[PDB]
Amino acid sequence: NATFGMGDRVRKKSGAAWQGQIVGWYCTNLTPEGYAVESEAHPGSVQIYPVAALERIN
Amino acid sequence: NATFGMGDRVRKKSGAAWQGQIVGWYCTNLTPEGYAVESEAHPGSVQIYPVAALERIN
Amino acid sequence: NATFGMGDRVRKKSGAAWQGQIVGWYCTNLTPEGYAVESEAHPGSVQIYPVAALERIN
Amino acid sequence: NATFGMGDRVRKKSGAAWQGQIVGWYCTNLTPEGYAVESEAHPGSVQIYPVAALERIN
Ligand SMILES: NC(=O)c1ccc[n+]([C@@H]2O[C@H](COP(=O)([O-])OP(=O)(O)OC[C@H]3O[C@@H](n4cnc5c(N)ncnc54)[C@H](OP(=O)(O)O)[C@@H]3O)[C@@H](O)[C@H]2O)c1
Ligand SMILES: NC(=O)c1ccc[n+]([C@@H]2O[C@H](COP(=O)([O-])OP(=O)(O)OC[C@H]3O[C@@H](n4cnc5c(N)ncnc54)[C@H](OP(=O)(O)O)[C@@H]3O)[C@@H](O)[C@H]2O)c1
Ligand SMILES: NC(=O)c1ccc[n+]([C@@H]2O[C@H](COP(=O)([O-])OP(=O)(O)OC[C@H]3O[C@@H](n4cnc5c(N)ncnc54)[C@H](OP(=O)(O)O)[C@@H]3O)[C@@H](O)[C@H]2O)c1
Ligand SMILES: NC(=O)c1ccc[n+]([C@@H]2O[C@H](COP(=O)([O-])OP(=O)(O)OC[C@H]3O[C@@H](n4cnc5c(N)ncnc54)[C@H](OP(=O)(O)O)[C@@H]3O)[C@@H](O)[C@H]2O)c1
Repeated sequence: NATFGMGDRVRKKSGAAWQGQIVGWYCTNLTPEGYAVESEAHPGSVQIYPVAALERIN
Repeated sequence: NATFGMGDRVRKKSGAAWQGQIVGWYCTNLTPEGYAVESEAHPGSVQIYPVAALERIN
Repeated sequence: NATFGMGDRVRKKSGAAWQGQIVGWYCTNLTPEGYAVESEAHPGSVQIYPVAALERIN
Repeated sequence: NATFGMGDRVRKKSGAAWQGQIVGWYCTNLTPEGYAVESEAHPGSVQIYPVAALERIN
């Protein structure tokens, strides 16, 4: 049922920028489908976002 | 092979405090076993930490 | 011109919760008036938010 | 008494990478001299670090 899979390249659609690979997943009531995304510009740094904030790119 | 499972109650072992439930997982080279943890004090806010930073509590 | 000062007790108005003291300030084009807020529940952990996301409480 | 000033270009010295401009400052007991740093690769996204984690670059 997941929109993205591990290793998909994604970016934030709007506001603060972020772009890199899906490295993980999380689930809360506020964010029932969320992803961890490792920056492709800053190796090692990871941010987490709701699926609606992200879009996949090639 | 995972140290924690969804819904385990964990806290940060040292430095900045954080305590709540495991809600997710992530994997990078720097942090090959990491977890997302939703605060039990601040619903909705989630932080992510390496497994070595966390310990399970009852 | 600042809405809050160091040591004000604030909380997030909506979405993910956060509550504690103002401990700092930041300025970007996206967020020209932002604050660092140390949780009163999780000492040491700090999050940063735009002024519009926060409200002062006693 | 501050190590960096607004607009200094800094990077994380080790572990997860981060590089961009100083955009802010924070103070806690754990981190009595901390900085907010806006990524030069991902405009708008800001992370916060203790002074010991950062070094200035030209
Ligand atoms: N995503 C991560 O994992 C992560 C980790 C470390 C740092 N950060 C930092 O967080 C920032 C993300 O910036 P952004 O543009 O996505 O969001 P932002 O402008 O920093 O807004 C922060 C959050 O505050 C709330 N908010 C913002 N404006 C609001 C308003 N007018 N009214 C009510 N609430 C408002 C929303 O919080 P709610 O979500 O509570 O609605 C929003 O997600 C970056 O600087 C980033 O590096 C993110
Ligand atoms: N974990 C999250 O998801 C998350 C999200 C938003 C905000 N935060 C904020 O981050 C903070 C976590 O504080 P903390 O006590 O865990 O860490 P901290 O004292 O803020 O240190 C931050 C990071 O900088 C590096 N660092 C710190 N001291 C260093 C030193 N002497 N030399 C070299 N590097 C050093 C380490 O980075 P490296 O990891 O690169 O080694 C450390 O993990 C809290 O204020 C928290 O709310 C965390
Ligand atoms: N604030 C910090 O310093 C910090 C540090 C570490 C971790 N975090 C974590 O970030 C979370 C904050 O949650 P929250 O409720 O404030 O925000 P959220 O629901 O996690 O949303 C994250 C950000 O993604 C964007 N977004 C969310 N929904 C969107 C949508 N439908 N369309 C387009 N963009 C959308 C906004 O980003 P933009 O801001 O780019 O618009 C929003 O600020 C907590 O889990 C928190 O612990 C925050
Ligand atoms: N800095 C921010 O503003 C911010 C915002 C959002 C997301 N993040 C995310 O946080 C990450 C930073 O990674 P990093 O390499 O600096 O740190 P990290 O490897 O993610 O470690 C996280 C924190 O947990 C503690 N820790 C890590 N290893 C430990 C160990 N072996 N024993 C005890 N505690 C340990 C330290 O926390 P203590 O600090 O409590 O000692 C460390 O600062 C990135 O993925 C980044 O994008 C940071």
